Amino acid sequence: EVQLVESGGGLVQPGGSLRLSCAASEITVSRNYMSWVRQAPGKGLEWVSVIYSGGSTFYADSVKGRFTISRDNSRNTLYLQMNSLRADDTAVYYCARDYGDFYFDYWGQGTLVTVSSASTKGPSVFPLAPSSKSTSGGTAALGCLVKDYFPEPVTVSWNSGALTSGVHTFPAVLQSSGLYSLSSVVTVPSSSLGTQTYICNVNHKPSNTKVDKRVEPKSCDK
Amino acid sequence: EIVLTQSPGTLSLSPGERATLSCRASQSISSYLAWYQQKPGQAPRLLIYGASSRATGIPDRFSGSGSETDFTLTISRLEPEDFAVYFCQQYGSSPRTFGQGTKLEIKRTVAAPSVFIFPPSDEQLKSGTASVVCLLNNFYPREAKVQWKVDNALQSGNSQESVTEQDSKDSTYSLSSTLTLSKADYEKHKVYACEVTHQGLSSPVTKSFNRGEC
Amino acid sequence: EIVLTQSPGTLSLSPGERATLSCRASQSISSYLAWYQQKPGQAPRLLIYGASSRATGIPDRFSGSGSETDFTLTISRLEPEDFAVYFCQQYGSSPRTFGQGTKLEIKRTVAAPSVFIFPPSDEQLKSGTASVVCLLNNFYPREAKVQWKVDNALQSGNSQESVTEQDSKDSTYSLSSTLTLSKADYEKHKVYACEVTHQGLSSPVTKSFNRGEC
Amino acid sequence: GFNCYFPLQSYGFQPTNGVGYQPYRVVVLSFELLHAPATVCGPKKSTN
Repeated sequence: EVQLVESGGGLVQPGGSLRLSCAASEITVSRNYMSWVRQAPGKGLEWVSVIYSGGSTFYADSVKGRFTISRDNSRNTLYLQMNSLRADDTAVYYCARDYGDFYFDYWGQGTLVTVSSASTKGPSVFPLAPSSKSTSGGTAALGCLVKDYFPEPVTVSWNSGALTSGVHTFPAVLQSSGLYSLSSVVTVPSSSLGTQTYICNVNHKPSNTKVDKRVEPKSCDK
Repeated sequence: EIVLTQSPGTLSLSPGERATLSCRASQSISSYLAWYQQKPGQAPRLLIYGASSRATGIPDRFSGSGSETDFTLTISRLEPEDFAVYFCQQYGSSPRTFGQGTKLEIKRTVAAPSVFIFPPSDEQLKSGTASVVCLLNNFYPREAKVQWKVDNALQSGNSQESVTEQDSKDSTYSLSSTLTLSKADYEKHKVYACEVTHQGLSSPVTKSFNRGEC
Repeated sequence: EIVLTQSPGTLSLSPGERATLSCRASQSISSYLAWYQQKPGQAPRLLIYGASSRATGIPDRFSGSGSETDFTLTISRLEPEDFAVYFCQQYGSSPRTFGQGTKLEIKRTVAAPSVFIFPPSDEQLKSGTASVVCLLNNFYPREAKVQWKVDNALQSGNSQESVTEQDSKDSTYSLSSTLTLSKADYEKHKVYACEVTHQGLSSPVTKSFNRGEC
Repeated sequence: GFNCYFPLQSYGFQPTNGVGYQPYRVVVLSFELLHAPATVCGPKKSTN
């Protein structure tokens, strides 16, 4: 029903700048209260700022002189701008409309932002071939491995999202090198393993790198 | 600012029962509190406001209450999808804030995992680094136990585990651990084993393979 | 801003004759145009000063003509070195602008394509996407038309094509086209064919192969 | 209705609540000096 398309997110080095934004599918951003909230793993969640329907502004003391909010009526798009972050600010920021006494009614899906002087790195993907043994049954598990990238997260998809059931994915994990690593697995019926070959589609959006790898039984008795 | 406190730090109830959640604050709110739900990888959803004003899209199973810095939410006839973290939101002043959060878990039954091993692939060795992963999927509870044995020696310090999240439909966990090796250590060592203990298993299960299997 | 129009769309003629390149502007001027040459992938070169003044590094075969709003370029005794595209820019004021370009082609004689179709490689089929490649070589006219047929059903609209510039040595052209489909769709039909229509042939020539032929 | 909000909101005071959210009555006094005679002055200047 009611949807808000988000944009922005990505890596920035300290001392830099970035402009974030999100848009409205149907709702009038110009005529309702709008606010940002930033959510960080292991640290919690916080309230950032807001614009009142009269255009007035109001912030949280933690980002004064460093954050600013506004709203462009020409494109019905809320905007957000950044000055001189801190490592603590590492978090996922969200756009959401609230009304009156601050029920945060409808939400966007959120977009991560990462700060570091470390540069971007493309991911590497290693597919996994199912064993001959797992084909002895109704269903079998097919998966792949993605690692040696920076930064998190990495979106994954199998057969361009055509399938829906049996897909399990793992959260990313820090390498001692500073990179991350993750994995995925999809469950499928046994009959088409020798007939249908399933291909995983990977998205490392912050580097905007895509890698596509196949999964085939091949032969493991060796 | 004003701080909120949530109890319990963890709540786990079985389906069909009635769960209860209570929140406390340093200074009163005068019945302006609110509850939000957020499943993992999803956006938060509004549930109930003030003492008892439930949201539009929420079923009657949800009900809260309270006044004077002590506030309680109770949910009847728990259903599997209801697993999530929950959040109370403050109204007393500017700035706003909201509490640490509460995670609720369902208990249905105990079931054994499925254990698999996967050898390092050719691209890994070409890169000069090899790694070994063992996968434990579809088990209950979260607290599964797994060990790695290298040439009959316990190499407890060179492996890293990874945890999934609760599948709502099935109510089972899954676990992955990775053994990381250097090329020379990989070639020098030959026999690789993993030992797993789980409550859903009648007996501990051990899986192993030889490097010579390629 | 003043806009130019170069005419005709393309220029196709044999060497040794006279060339005629016409240009029109939105707004009338007086001797405020020029000409620029470019052999593809090179540096554009300045041709003609004003309407009729020729640069010193440029032989006598060229001649430019201008008016209030109509302006035409003339070159005589066409030679192979002349095969290139031709551009108009305004040395008046607006501030300055340019034109859309026109290509000159040197004509010797008609030659039919060399057509060979090649099946997808093993790596492509392994990746889940299949494609079919048809190659046309050493043909004139450039207006060689290529179409794909699968199980004798026309599927020419599943391709993206590019054609090389003129071959200086052979006065001909070569074309690259690819017909690509998913592996399941590629398995749906049985025989794949490509149709080529050309002037040098008394009729279009078609080559084909069966999927089962590997 | 949905996205159709009634423009005002009630305060809904409760007594036992804390002081910060308790009702308060405010009076604002304004002084205006136009190019016109003054009509407000101070009383206390009398003596016997």
